[PDB]
Amino acid sequence: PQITLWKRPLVTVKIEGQLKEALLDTGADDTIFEEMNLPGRWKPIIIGGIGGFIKVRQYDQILIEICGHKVIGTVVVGPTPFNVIGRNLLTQIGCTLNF
Amino acid sequence: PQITLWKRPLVTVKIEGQLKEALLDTGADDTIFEEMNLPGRWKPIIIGGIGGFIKVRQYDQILIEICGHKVIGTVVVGPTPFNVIGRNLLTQIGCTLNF
Ligand SMILES: CC(C)CN(C[C@@H](O)[C@H](Cc1ccccc1)NC(=O)O[C@H]1CO[C@H]2OCC[C@H]21)S(=O)(=O)c1ccc(N)cc1
Repeated sequence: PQITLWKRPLVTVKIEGQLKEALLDTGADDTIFEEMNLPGRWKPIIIGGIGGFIKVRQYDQILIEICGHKVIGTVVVGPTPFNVIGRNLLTQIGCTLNF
Repeated sequence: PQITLWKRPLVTVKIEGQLKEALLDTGADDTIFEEMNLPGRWKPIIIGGIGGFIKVRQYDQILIEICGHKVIGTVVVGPTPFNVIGRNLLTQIGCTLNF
């Protein structure tokens, strides 16, 4: 799928049996979701962005099915206004920027 | 160009005769730059992101030469960790996400 940028690049994803919409974000190193539970042992970390830094929980090898592809990787959970698919997962679907 | 996401998608830009590197951020609605001088008036505004909000200056009709393409539009100036090229200018260079 080719995606233009006239609107927010939101895709439907399935993570841990839950349906969500997440932002394909080339400016995010990492993937972060709002509150939810996930398998495995998590380490507490802190991520930073435009407005400051937030405390989040980091999970490794989480499965996300994004628009029909499958990816496994670190998924961080914490207070974000959007669900964001950082580059860690974008690489795994072979997502590129073109112009 | 085609840009993979294994590394941060930075490009060199020329804005107001200054050479800068900026992020091709599909998660950003607008464009924000570090502290600098610019032409025209500016209304003070506030942008929100991961971790809160910041006060910034908003300029209109600002020209940027991105990787040899020219675009004009609203550029925000304020305390960001990265210069960010948002959708408000990515659409003008015809930039798309592909996978
Ligand atoms: C909150 C997002 C939906 C939108 N953001 C763009 C996003 O790409 C930022 C852009 C960004 C890039 C570097 C530093 C701060 C913000 N990246 C980000 O927050 O990512 C964090 C999680 O992954 C890590 O990667 C780096 C920061 C971490 S934003 O910075 O807050 C933003 C929102 C609106 C505008 N007009 C401009 C910028």
